[PDB]
Amino acid sequence: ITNNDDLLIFAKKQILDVPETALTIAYKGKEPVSERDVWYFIHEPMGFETEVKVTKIKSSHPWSKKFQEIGFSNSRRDMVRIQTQIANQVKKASVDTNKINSFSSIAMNAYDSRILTEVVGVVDGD
Amino acid sequence: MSDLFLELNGKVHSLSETFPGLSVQEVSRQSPQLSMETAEIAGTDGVIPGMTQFKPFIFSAKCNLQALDIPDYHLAVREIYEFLFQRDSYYIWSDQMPGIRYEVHPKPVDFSRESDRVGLLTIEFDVFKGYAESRGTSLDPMTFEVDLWQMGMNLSNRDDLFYVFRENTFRVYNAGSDRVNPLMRHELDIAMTANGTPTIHNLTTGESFEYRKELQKTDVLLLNNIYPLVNNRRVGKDTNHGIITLEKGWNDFEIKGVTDVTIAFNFPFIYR
Repeated sequence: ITNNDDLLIFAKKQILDVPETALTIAYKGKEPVSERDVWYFIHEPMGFETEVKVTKIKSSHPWSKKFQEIGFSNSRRDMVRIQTQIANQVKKASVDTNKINSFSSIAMNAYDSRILTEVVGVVDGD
Repeated sequence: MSDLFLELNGKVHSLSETFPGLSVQEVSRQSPQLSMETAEIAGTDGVIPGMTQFKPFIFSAKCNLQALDIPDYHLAVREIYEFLFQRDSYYIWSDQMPGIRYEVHPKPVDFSRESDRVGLLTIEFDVFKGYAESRGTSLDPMTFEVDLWQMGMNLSNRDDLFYVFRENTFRVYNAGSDRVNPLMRHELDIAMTANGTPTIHNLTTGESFEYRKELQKTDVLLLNNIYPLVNNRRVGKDTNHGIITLEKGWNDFEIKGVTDVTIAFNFPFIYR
């Protein structure tokens, strides 16, 4: 990009100016929870009275008697996520260097044609 | 007089008859082991019950062995141990209630040698299904000569009970203490022959089994547990995969899409 407004919006997109929070709730009610519904969260001791949008569900079978785990505002850190990020960055770097090897070879290849042009012009000038 | 009957390899053996020196003194049955799947929320009172279940229980029989002499005593003990302990589970019932049988596995029980020729024993059979079932299925007629039915089996003394029907709407009486559900490893068979595309509806339960192909009178549709077949061929792909269940007491059944229906139910009663 060349203008300043696009750079400004890009820079605004490039940083996070709020604490990164992730909420997890153990729910044991009768009403089922879907992947789209937005609930109302009220929890006085933790100072919560808001609307929460579901982003992660770990449900059990209806006959399993177990609780449900529901997430909001992205997920906890975890290591396997970090390893996946590192692996995909490694793959991107590998494809980048594979492409740039061919690009450098072409730069060498593109040199010989211009060398020939210089030689032909030198002969013509003589 | 008390006695214990064991069904093993398709043969019924009386414990007293098999071993003349062994006589059953008394029988007893542990109460059903009810267990509610409790869920606790910290800060609140009590628990939130889930679905009530029944754990396996114990059927006990106090008996004694009276032998002629010491070698006879040892031989009888060894033979009793050989007879009682088998590789797989078998069936047992008692003279006191000869209409109800239990599928059981034996438990380790040691002879208590009181004298040189007499030994007390208290055999314990673990019943793992958590329930007792009738000796005969629903297909067996409710007649005196069948010698299968007894009092206390929840048989309705107000109307006839038959399990073969010729019409498209009827009632079927499940006399057991549990809702018959093949998903709970219950035994339940339906054999229906008719003409057309069938659809069975259990109105009281609200269930419906649907078959999406034409049927002729010569072809029998057999639903055993959770397998529907025609002429012993799996056709689960051509159904709605629904399964019917029998609630306690009367169930109203309606059959749609076929004529000259002949439907028979074959299931045992679940007691506790």
